[PDB]
Amino acid sequence: PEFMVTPALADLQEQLYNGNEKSQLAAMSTLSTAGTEGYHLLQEFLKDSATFSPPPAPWIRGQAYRLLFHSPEASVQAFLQQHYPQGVIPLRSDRGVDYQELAKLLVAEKFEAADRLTTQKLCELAGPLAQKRRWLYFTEVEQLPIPDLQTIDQLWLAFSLGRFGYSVQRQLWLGCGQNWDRLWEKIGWRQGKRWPRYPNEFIWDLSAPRGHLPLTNQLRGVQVLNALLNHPAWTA
Repeated sequence: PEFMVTPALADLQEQLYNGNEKSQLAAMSTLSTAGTEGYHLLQEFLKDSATFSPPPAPWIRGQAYRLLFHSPEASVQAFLQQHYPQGVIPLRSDRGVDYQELAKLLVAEKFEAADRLTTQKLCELAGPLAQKRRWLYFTEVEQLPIPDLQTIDQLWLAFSLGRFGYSVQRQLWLGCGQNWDRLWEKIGWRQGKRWPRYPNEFIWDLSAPRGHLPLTNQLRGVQVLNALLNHPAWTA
């Protein structure tokens, strides 16, 4: 047996475990409105779904974790403290970089703050000089570690329903015939004839276009973003 019982919630449970992504997301959303039993089912799903192979989209467990994270139930918060104290996405670095705060900001939907920290973390990864400079040379981007970039991308995917991340930007860019002008329009980085004003003219929630976040500053040209989107992390 795949899971433990619950009956108005029985079909919701089967959908959560065995549904396609759209069905799973709808099911967990509804379960989060179904009180103590609904949240218990989501807890069980986090436990059970860890066994699924191959890897499901990271925002299925990410959003389930988010719903639990937002629960008022003391039992749920204890569960999360006991089993997921640093969230649900593995945090991996080759350079001892801490991504716990990025994970916390993202689950809490603090997308502007998370984007600020993401930019800072790339500079941290590039070493002390970059960290002080507060921006990157494209050659530094080419050399960022795969595990670190994957952690950052997985966090953005997991907490954006798959809408945000460098890997999303890569896919949209490749799908735009690698044309940067098309990309800027596709991901919402144009305000008429100028760049949008940072931060107020960007969209800091999941209504934003796919690929909208994270931000890479275009005022110094496309070379940094080009290095990010062509990085070996996305085909490793």
